[PDB]
Amino acid sequence: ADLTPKYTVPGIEREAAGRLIGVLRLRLHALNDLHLTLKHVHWNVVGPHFIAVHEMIDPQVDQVRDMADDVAERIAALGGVAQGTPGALVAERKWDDYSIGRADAIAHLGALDVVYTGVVEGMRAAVEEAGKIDPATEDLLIGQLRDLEQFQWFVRAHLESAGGALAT
Amino acid sequence: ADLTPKYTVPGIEREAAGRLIGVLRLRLHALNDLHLTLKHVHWNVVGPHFIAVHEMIDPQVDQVRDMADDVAERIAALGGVAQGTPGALVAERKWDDYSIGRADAIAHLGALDVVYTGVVEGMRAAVEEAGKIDPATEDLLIGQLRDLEQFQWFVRAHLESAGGALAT
Amino acid sequence: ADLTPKYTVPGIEREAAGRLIGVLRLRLHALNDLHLTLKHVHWNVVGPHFIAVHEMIDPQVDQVRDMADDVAERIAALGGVAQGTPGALVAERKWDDYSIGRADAIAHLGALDVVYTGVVEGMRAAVEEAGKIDPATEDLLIGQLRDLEQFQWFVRAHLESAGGALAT
Amino acid sequence: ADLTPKYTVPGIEREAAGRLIGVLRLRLHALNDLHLTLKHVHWNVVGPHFIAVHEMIDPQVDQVRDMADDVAERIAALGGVAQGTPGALVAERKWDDYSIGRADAIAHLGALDVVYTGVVEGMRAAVEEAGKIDPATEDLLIGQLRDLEQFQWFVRAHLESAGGALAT
Amino acid sequence: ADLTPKYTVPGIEREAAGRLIGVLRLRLHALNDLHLTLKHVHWNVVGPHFIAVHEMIDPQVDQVRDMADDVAERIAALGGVAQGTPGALVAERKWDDYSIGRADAIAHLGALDVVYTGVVEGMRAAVEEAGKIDPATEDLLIGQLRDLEQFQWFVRAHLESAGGALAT
Amino acid sequence: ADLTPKYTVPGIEREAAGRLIGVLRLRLHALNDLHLTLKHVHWNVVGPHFIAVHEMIDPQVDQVRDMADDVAERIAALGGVAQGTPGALVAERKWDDYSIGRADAIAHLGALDVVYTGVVEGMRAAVEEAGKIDPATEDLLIGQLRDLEQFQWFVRAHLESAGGALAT
Amino acid sequence: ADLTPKYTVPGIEREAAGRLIGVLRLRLHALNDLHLTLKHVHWNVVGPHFIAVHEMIDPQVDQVRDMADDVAERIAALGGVAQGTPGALVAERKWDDYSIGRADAIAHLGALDVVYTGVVEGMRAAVEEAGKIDPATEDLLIGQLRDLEQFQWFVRAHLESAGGALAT
Amino acid sequence: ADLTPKYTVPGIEREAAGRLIGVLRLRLHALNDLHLTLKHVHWNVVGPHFIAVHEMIDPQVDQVRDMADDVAERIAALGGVAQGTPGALVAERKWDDYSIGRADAIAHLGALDVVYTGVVEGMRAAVEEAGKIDPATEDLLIGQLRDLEQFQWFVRAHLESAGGALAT
Amino acid sequence: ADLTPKYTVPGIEREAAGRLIGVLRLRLHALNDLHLTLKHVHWNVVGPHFIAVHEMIDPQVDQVRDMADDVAERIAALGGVAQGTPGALVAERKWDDYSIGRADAIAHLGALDVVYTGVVEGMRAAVEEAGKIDPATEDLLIGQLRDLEQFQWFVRAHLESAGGALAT
Amino acid sequence: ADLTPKYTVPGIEREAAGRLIGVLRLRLHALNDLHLTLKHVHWNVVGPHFIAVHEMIDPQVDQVRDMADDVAERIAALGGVAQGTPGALVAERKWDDYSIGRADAIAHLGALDVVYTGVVEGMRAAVEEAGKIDPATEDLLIGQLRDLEQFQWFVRAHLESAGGALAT
Amino acid sequence: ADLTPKYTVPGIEREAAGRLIGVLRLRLHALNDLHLTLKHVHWNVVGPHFIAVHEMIDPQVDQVRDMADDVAERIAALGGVAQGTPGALVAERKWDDYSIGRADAIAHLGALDVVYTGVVEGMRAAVEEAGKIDPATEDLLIGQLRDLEQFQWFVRAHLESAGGALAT
Amino acid sequence: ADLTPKYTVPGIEREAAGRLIGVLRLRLHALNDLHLTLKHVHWNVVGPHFIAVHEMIDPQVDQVRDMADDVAERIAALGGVAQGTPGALVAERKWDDYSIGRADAIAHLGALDVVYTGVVEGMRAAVEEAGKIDPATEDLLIGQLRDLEQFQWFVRAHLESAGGALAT
Repeated sequence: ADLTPKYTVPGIEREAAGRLIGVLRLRLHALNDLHLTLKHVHWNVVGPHFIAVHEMIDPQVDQVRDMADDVAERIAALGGVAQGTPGALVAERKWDDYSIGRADAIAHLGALDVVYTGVVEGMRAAVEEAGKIDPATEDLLIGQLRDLEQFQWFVRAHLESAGGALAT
Repeated sequence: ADLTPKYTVPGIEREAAGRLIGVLRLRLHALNDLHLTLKHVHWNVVGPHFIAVHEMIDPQVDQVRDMADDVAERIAALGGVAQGTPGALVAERKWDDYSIGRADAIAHLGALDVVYTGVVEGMRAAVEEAGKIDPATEDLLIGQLRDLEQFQWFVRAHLESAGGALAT
Repeated sequence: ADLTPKYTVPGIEREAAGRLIGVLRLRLHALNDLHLTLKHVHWNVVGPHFIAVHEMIDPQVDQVRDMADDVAERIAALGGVAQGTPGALVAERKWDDYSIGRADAIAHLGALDVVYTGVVEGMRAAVEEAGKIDPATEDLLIGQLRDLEQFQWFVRAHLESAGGALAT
Repeated sequence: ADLTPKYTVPGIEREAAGRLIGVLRLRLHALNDLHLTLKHVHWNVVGPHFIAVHEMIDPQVDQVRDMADDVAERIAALGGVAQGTPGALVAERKWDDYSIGRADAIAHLGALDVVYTGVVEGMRAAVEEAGKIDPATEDLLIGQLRDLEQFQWFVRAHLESAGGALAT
Repeated sequence: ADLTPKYTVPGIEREAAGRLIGVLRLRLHALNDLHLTLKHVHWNVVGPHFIAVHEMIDPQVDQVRDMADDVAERIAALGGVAQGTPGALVAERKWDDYSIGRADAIAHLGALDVVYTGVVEGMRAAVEEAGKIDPATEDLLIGQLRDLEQFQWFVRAHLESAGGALAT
Repeated sequence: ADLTPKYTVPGIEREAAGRLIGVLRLRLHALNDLHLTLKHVHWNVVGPHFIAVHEMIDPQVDQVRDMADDVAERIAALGGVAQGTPGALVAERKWDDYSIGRADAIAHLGALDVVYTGVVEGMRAAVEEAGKIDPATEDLLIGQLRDLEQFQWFVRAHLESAGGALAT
Repeated sequence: ADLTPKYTVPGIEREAAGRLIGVLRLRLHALNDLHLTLKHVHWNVVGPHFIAVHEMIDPQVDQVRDMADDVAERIAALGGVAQGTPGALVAERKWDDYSIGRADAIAHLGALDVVYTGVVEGMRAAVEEAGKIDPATEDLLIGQLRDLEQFQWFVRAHLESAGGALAT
Repeated sequence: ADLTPKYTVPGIEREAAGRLIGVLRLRLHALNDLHLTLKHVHWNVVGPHFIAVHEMIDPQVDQVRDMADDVAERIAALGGVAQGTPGALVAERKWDDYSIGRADAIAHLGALDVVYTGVVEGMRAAVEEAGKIDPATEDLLIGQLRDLEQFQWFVRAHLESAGGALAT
Repeated sequence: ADLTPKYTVPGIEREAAGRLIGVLRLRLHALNDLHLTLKHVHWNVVGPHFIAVHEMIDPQVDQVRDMADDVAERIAALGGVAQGTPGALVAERKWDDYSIGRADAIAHLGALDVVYTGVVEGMRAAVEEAGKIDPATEDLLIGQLRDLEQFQWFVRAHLESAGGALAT
Repeated sequence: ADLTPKYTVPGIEREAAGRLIGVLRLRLHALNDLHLTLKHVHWNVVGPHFIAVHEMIDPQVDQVRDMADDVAERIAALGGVAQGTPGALVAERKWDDYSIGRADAIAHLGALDVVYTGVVEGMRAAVEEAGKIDPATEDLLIGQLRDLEQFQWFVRAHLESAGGALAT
Repeated sequence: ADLTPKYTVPGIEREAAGRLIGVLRLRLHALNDLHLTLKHVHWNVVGPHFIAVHEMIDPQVDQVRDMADDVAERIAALGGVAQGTPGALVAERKWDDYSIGRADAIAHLGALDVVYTGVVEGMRAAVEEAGKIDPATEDLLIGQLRDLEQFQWFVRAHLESAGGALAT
Repeated sequence: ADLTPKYTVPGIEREAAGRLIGVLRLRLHALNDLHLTLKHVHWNVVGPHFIAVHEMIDPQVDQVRDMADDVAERIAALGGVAQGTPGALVAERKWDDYSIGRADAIAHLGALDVVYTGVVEGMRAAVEEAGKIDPATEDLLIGQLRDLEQFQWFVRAHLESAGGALAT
């Protein structure tokens, strides 16, 4: 439970850095589960929109792996251990595996819209906790939050009507 | 008048997103009018500083078109319509056409200094409204605001005396 | 009404250059309204063909902005003022705003097919006027005309049946 | 009928190289007919999946032209003549012209799935013959075989159901 | 015989576009037979000028494949079917297969000089027909014609005496 | 247990492809657990060899993610589902989580040497099974196997004595 | 006087090609004298606009050297000798040396405006002669003519008043 | 003492901009002293970790020079003088010269850890002052602050034990 | 004589790895002697085919140095010492120095054809030994073997008659 | 005073290397003060030549930082300490701070002309001392000397009359 | 006759700089006549070595134009006028026009060998004069001299026998 | 013994060029033995500094191969034979094979420090001989000498104490 480090970034108290490390450790499991899950969707989409969807996920895979790197190294700068192994991720995460195997591209985009709502709400909660402890970490998380919301918009636009309502 | 959307980014209430969409819709007209107006200046500057000024505007044209893209796609992620047609821009804008045709480069930089003061003050007002609704949109607008102020500094430096006063 | 310049390109009479400047000034409003309108479509397309259409417009936006630059600088070389501000564009243009807001990608491609027929016919009329005044301007416009017709073909191919007929 | 060369790669008997040259001469007609046929599909696909399919074929055109180059130069290193003219291809091939003209993108992907099954089975037969004569040629053909099967998977994924069955 | 399309480029009558489609369909067979034939020469040249000739053909292969792409897509924009399969090419062409197998590089350049005279004269005839129907297609063909004549000059320069006469 | 697909690559029987899919599904969990574990080591190495080790893992992370992509897409071409989610990986894997948190770089290289021996032996077993079913899949796995053994050599070289013995 | 070649481009009569060779031989002296003269200006401009002018000439030097290459190789394809030595240029040219040594940048731009009027009028005369003999050569010269006129516009813009009149 | 400018960025009062100019003038001396000091360390590190440390500083030198450029130009946009000369830096700074000459790489990393704690605490103090005056300057400084803390983490990781404690 | 290592790649017995190390140690002397000998030819070719031959060897020098690197590092991964010094190469090699000094390009290509037959036969013998010990090493050597045979084909093509016979 | 090192470059006596180290230590302070001073000018130039001057300094900043790196590493190879901290630079230098704050671009170029005369004369004196001790160091300094004189020429050209006299 | 400048590079007396300006003015005519003459050869070589020779001259054209730029700008830094117009070149040069029009590639290489002997001897004489006046100019000319001699070696190697004698 | 050539670079007497050829022939054996020996070290370094040392040698391998190319081609321009075969190198060299097989990275850097002292002293002796015969060759060797001494400094820095003394 106690992640207070032995040293942290100058200007931050160790006990406050331990609670920021705990916030970022769960956000790192979320980002690692999200890029594993985006590659799963990339491999297992079918149907007449295959190539478009398959190609559209690949730059988001790369962007999310970059976000996970930068959260992990911020954990390490704050004096903590960035836990990246999948047994830890599955033991500590607060959401279930993505549940779609092979499916049409539009069905996967519906399920990925729900994945991204969980991730965006987790990041928004983490921004608010980080803003009370360290503005440099808060700033890193706010830029990531906006990029994740914009890729959820590309997913949602495929499900959206001319009148601006979402199917899935 | 009412731009409340049917869905918006997770974590934001729809009525608050409608008023952020309205703020960003006017900032998008300002950014589109600004890159049209920078190309107009680029084409219609003359006199002995032509090539320097002509070349100096071109990367700002590109940067401002990128800013307009990112405001437009943030409107769409918030559930709104990014209106990009010039009849709408002219109907909804709260400033007049840039009024200089062919002129010396230093005369155009004087008039563009006034254009950028309007744009910078509009963006600063929009930062303050967005900061009450969504920190991710506020962050996007603050980085744009600083870039626009820095390009206004390149315009102003041409008009500035050794004692640090501005001509135009 | 009278756009006869004080100097023009060697070998061209000033009064003939004024009427070529008038032809190119309207073609420049058309090209500026077209790249504003292509970005509007890019931002406001939805439905299951979103990413494909959204991505397909972006290189045409860039190509049309390049065409507008080269018409504007040819106006300036002919001794005229390339008017690039949106109030002038809306005051002088001979067509209405693009009328589609958010819509499915296939609906926008129908409406953009009609936009491009207006632009292609305007450019073909301008080629024929320029060919009587200056072959160098005629040549610039003919290459632009073919590129615009080829991008209208990519729009039309989405609307076309196996038997070679167009829906919209 | 007899393609025994006057010299061949060190370590290979000339009569065995002549029969490998005959195997590779037909595989070269197949690869040349396939990249001509992929460009034909690229030009003549229509309907709402146009741009995605049109763009997806282009890197496979390039990859298949590279495969044909490398089979041809291996024929020449083995002491034979790589016949690349279309009258020879049509006289010696053991399959018919691709039979689809203009058609929807999904209809062309159905017919291209059948083209690729012929090509993949021809390459697998050629791998087994080359493996008895020269492991260096067998290795070249096995890497090509896998790349062709992976591009047939991109074609098939467009035709595949969520339960993993193929339409066409 | 009748290739009148159901739609064509704005400003062109359908019956005139059908006869331009027929002109460009044969020019596309010529360009496809030429890049197949240039690769054949590339693979089957021998003797002490091998590497120079072999390397010199490769950028012309790429340039001619680009010319075929642009004629094909202009056929499709004019409302026609760009026929790219080799059985159609051999059935409809008005010239014979290139007749040289393995040969010295200078012998192949002699035979390729004759191939290019046929192609250049076919393109010049097509420029004159296109100029009566559509200046945009005429312009595309004139630039291709000059590039093909310049690569025939590189072939001819190898066969030319100090006094400016051609051997083959 | 039964992964026989409804279609597979031409030339392969479906029941044999199901058992190859099962072999590759476990090799894909191994490659995904390995690149998650390499990033974990990258973030959590300390001590005087930090930067060298930290930098040396990064191209292997990229190479292993590429290997996982190519195994996954080969599963999909063979007619199977490439399972990429971490709950499935942890449920189906036949090895335990990497057990080192923060540690000196040389301690992590000792533990990663043991990880790579498991991965290399799993890949060598999979090469031998694939070689009985499909040479194209066997070839993909043999190239991956050699690359993984070469990166294990870079890990082992740090642990090796001048006399060629390994510490850890 | 007589430059009729022994061979020329297919489709052109030799006597007509000799007179086109004579037209292009003088246009090649003009383009070679122009890029020598642009480098002379680049080296010998002074005063407070030095760096801007000095930098602005360099891409035009490169563009004009490219124009000279393409006229020379078109002379050679037409069967003639592209004479590139400076004693021939000075013996055959119909204009005098550029007469400005070291001078302020604005004085050199005045004198270069007069150089470019001679070059543009020579090219326009050559376009009209080439259009009667060969459309492929006419097309090459028209694109060069427009590029030269656009760089003369950059020179003239430095000399131009807000009312659109030229000083020098 | 009084740095109130004659003009400043729109929306900021001049007296408040003078105190922000004073904050940023000292942060600019700190960033210039830091990149001079990083190059000093790069040149004067020795011992068995030489190349790793020497190479690791070079991208941070480049990043810190970029940070100094952007603080300086923000001073100039706010209406102030960015003082970059070393006599001013040494007269106005509030810290002493870096005191290590030639030394082992690990000794220099100990001393650079102390340099970076001073710089990070100075930047955090400047973020808090800028946040009361102008959010655009505050945002620039927060991103710089995080990058400096992350490079201090790379320095500290070399000094850190497996249990997460720092030596120097 | 005994090169059995203390450790080797997982899955390979040490005594079998020692005999593979001995096979690869001689193949590494052959590849190092070959790239030294290709540079010798590059420097010492003369006569009218100089530039073509001189340029054609340079990418093969680079490719052969890459082959030597990859054999050496495979020796090291198998637990052996990759001996790269020239006294060892000359003591252990089973062929004589290349014997041509300055000579015409065609004479050097004759002698290099004989060098490559020795190298290709040595590599084919090594493929067959490696295939009994380790498929990963066998695969590396088979790809190298084919590349070396293809560059011997470029050498032989210069010596080959139209009827497909070799001079030297 | 005594900088004789414990080792130096082979072939140089230690006492002679100590006096070369002293020469290069002062040339390194001069080059570091010059690139700090060029950035100061870049930030603090104003008036109608701003952008041209501002842009023209930036590649010289980069070139001078490269010169300082190469002098510093030559000091270290000669066995000395390259002192890079600003307190040492200000204590040991033999010239005063650059004295211009904000000023017009032409005023700064006058003062920078005087800075460069000091630097060029210091480098010429150092070339003559190095030529008596070590030709490799002399060669490095002569190339730097010429580059510095050429950038002083770009500064002086802005101040020079048509008759070749300098203002400032 | 008298080229003493009004200012020159620091450390050089004006009268000595005038005589160095005269040396470099003639070396600049030689380098400009040489790159005009290399392009002439490039355009007018024929026969079976055409492409090799034609391609081999092009990088030397670029290198010689760079040498002329750097001599010209060194003249300007020394206070002189770099005369670049062809009437001056022909009036002041001390050699005749290159005398070969269209000719076989080997005949042109013979004549270019004689051109380069004149240029190399002129540069060697200029190195010796510059070494008495200014080591920075001497150094620039020595590097150019070696590059010109190495390109003369590529020309001579085409004319050289196996016994090391030159034909032409 | 006698290497007087039949022709040499203009301005050099043949007998003096023969003795420069002999000097450069031995410097070429030294540079070829050095890049073979650097690759040997790269492959056979072990222990905890492996990756840093292994990576640090690779750009020096490339730089030394470039130095050998440029000495060889200067031998050929001087009229001599650049002998590149390893039997000649071992017969003519005046030093022994590098004697370290597998060893820790720091042991190899000790032995490579001694190799580089031999090479640097050989190059310094060759500079002094070349300076009496030809300044262009002397200049090439002086730049190589400095680069080799700087890479010996990177080797020595790993062996150096804080007080500036070398271990090995």
